[PDB]
Amino acid sequence: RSACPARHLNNTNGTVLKLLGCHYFCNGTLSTAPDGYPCYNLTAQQVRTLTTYPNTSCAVGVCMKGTCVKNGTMEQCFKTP
Amino acid sequence: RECCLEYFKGAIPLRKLKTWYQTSEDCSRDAIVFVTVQGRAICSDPNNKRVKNAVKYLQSL
Repeated sequence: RSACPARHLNNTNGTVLKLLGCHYFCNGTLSTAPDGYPCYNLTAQQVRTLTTYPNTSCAVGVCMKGTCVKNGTMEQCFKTP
Repeated sequence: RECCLEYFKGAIPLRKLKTWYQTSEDCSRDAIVFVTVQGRAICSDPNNKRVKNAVKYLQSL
């Protein structure tokens, strides 16, 4: 089970929805995002302080072999409720 | 809201289907999600004719 819809993080700048990290749960099992998938690379503290309000500057990246490789870009991200 | 990362490459469970919907345009991938009787959501390629026929069957009930 890996072809299920996954929770993503929202942004304020009108761009593509992105995954927190490069993994996601379906049916209780963890699956890996595909290579090239857009993701956020958050620090531990950012994950802990993430809310449904923009309050955090998230490093954008692309998934590569299960890691969120930063592309140098930053955007405000926050939980969809 | 939620987005699909992979398409279900197998046969669609027509008779277990309850409903279907379309993911947001803001998702990286276009997808049709099927929702089964027992709550499982299945991402599906909207260009696959099998997927389209499943939606047609379900909506015509």
